[PDB]
Amino acid sequence: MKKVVAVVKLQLPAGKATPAPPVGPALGQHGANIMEFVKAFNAATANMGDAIVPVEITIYADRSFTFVTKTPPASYLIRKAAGLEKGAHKPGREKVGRITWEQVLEIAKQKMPDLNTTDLEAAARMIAGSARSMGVEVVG
Amino acid sequence: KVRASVKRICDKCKVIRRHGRVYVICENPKHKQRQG
Amino acid sequence: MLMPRRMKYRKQQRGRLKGATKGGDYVAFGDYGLVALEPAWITAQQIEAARVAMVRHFRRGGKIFIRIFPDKPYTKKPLEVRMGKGKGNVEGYVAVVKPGRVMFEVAGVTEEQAMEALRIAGHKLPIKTKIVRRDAYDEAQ
Amino acid sequence: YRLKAYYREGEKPSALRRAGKLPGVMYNRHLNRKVYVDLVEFDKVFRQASIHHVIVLELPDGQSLPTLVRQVNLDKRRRRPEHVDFFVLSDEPVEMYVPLRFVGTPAGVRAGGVLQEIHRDILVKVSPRNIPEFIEVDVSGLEIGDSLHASDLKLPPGVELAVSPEETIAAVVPPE
Amino acid sequence: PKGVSVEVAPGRVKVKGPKGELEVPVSPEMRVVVEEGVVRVERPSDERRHKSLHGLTRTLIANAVKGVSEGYSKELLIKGIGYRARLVGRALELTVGFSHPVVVEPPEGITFEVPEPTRVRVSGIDKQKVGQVAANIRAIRKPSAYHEKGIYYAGEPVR
RNA sequence: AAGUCUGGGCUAAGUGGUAAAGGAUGUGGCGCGGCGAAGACAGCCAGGAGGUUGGCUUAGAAGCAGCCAUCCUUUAAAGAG
RNA sequence: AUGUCGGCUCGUCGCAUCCUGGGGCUGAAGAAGGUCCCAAGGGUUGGGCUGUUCGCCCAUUAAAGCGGCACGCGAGCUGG
Ligand SMILES: [Mg+2]
Ligand SMILES: [Mg+2]
Ligand SMILES: [Mg+2]
Ligand SMILES: [Mg+2]
Ligand SMILES: [Mg+2]
Ligand SMILES: [Mg+2]
Ligand SMILES: [Mg+2]
Ligand SMILES: [Mg+2]
Ligand SMILES: [Mg+2]
Ligand SMILES: [Mg+2]
Ligand SMILES: [Mg+2]
Ligand SMILES: [Mg+2]
Ligand SMILES: [Mg+2]
Ligand SMILES: [Mg+2]
Ligand SMILES: [Zn+2]
Repeated sequence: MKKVVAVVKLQLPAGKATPAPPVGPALGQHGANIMEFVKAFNAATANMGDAIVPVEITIYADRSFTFVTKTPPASYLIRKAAGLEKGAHKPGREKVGRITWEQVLEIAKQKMPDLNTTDLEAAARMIAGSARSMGVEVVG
Repeated sequence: KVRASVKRICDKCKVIRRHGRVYVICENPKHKQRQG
Repeated sequence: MLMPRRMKYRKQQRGRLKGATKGGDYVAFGDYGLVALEPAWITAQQIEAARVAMVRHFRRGGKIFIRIFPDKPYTKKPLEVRMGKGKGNVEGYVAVVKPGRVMFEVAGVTEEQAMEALRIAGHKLPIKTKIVRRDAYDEAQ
Repeated sequence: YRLKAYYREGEKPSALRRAGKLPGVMYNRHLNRKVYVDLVEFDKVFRQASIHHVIVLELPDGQSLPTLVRQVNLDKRRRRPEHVDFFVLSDEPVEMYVPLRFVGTPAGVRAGGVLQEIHRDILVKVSPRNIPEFIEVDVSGLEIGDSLHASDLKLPPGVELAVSPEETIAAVVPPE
Repeated sequence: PKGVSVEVAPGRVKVKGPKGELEVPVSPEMRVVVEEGVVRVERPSDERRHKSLHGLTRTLIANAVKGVSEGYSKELLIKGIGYRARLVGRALELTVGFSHPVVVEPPEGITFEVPEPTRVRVSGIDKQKVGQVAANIRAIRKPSAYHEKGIYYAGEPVR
């Protein structure tokens, strides 16, 4: 969310990356290197962890780019936080699993550098809501 | 096109009334309605 | 569809329709309702064909109240048969309806979906209808 | 609220409405009189008023009488009023219907269900000094198949029930 | 409003300026003369028919004013391959598609313009008389076939 | 044969001079509400964001096929459109 | 005592148009079509089978329209 010029955001997992399905054409269509990225990516994925890093890549004529990495979707940190494979299909009523007023706060700390709300109650909120977003009631 | 109940189909369509006849004009010709 | 499962007599006289409902002028069930303006016999086929028109419109939503019931046997003589020789046989069933009768009424839905799920049903009826929302008459003090 | 009432000696009810005067009548153990409150005013008033709250009759001769509408009569077709007649208030065990604000948004959510507000209010013994505006029924522990009703409300000081009670004051039912 | 004479006959209000005189068959209703250093326009009770007339006259004469303040404008394109009509004197000359070539015509009171064969606008002193010649030439060739050439205005092309 | 009689209205279709559901910014008269000089309607310039591509399913479903929810964020304001 | 089918002859009117003339949509590239609108001026073939109307078929055509006229027409014919 800065400048724009044929950009193409997209999420990616651990070291695993290159299959055309997830990425592949994902950036090769806008003329680019699946080479200068398949590894260039696993240069920072292998370092931080092995989850799901939302990396939005911009593109120029020199099949160049600026793959900016961010914190995994607030939807991931919330899952494993209660041990849930999928989401829940139909939220708002069935709480497959649940999280506590604190477990939510933890994550909030992990994504506060991405948001735009220093406060830890403000952030935790747009997370406690992410629960009603996948059927995972908040403990409190 | 031509019919008994001529109504609106867009946010872009005027209920023009020319010649005693209630027409309907929109950007896309598919919405050109008249009454008869 | 929707007919009684009894009645003491299989066929009954045509009767007459002198305006003003005998009752059911006020809405005593749901939020918004549908009221008849002109007298007429509504058919079983029509009532149903509007009850679904209703739901289908707002699929998996509120509750619909049907307040008219076709308990009048409607008859008709076969085709190409001449006058006389006994009364025709039952065709289907109708419900008498005079001006002012709140036929239908929906509950637990937005006025957005009310004054629409009704506007549609209205087109399925042989008469003119008007929409209303709970007001003057209520059962209290 | 207040509303300008007047007196009817015996002038054609038809001619009354024709002018705009919806007729009515205040009665009770004592006074029994013909009146003719304006219609538009009355509507505008009784509109949000209902038989739920009291009215003050500002007659043509000082007297400012209390009032608790007893029944508005309709025209059937053209559901409009013909005879709005209000009960004159004393301070006796005046029976009346107290509203019923539920609030709580019970079960029946993703599942759907509907708030069958059966009986949007209820009758009870009280005194004019006590006009118990509303009553409570949160219901959010009651799902679909279930339903509260009888003795399930809270009777504040000066408000007793006139039932049994079994009147299923509300319930929840399935969608479509 | 500038070098303009606001005549005021029955409905006639012809105006003269740097280029020419322009009569404006106005509806003999409510009446309004050169009155003051500018022009006014009044009307009777708020009657739909009067509501319209007032205004219909109002903006009609103001177009008449600019009748000599120059109201030329009205420019056209041509796009496409062999599409690019040029000029042939104070007269135009179109050439696009048709197996057999086709001219135009002398519109007494209007001048043409071909500042490039791929551009043509019209010099107008009137108005509805110019907007007419527009469509008129505009319609010599219809734009599209799902897409491509044809004559245009200044608007936008369809897909 | 006898008023181109007299006041006050409505109608612009030859309606009048024979039709319905249903359509429509056709006109006229009473009304009800809603915003408005703590500056409204249209307008023209500005923004129209973020968690997040909400969860499911799908090749894909990123507000924007369908299904569920519809909480919360930083704001002058931004619907999980 | 108002002669009843089909054919033949002679037509004429309607439009709810089968051609041909105009025109809006199109999931209209073009040529072809589809659908609705306007529009009878004029056109709307020859045969095989059956009493047939109706139909099916052969060979074409721009098209081989649907009706009303006492299901037009026996003081005009035929009479299967
Ligand atoms: Mg049953
Ligand atoms: Mg009667
Ligand atoms: Mg095309
Ligand atoms: Mg005479
Ligand atoms: Mg009519
Ligand atoms: Mg004879
Ligand atoms: Mg026609
Ligand atoms: Mg073509
Ligand atoms: Mg032959
Ligand atoms: Mg033979
Ligand atoms: Mg014929
Ligand atoms: Mg015959
Ligand atoms: Mg014989
Ligand atoms: Mg013989
Ligand atoms: Zn439109």
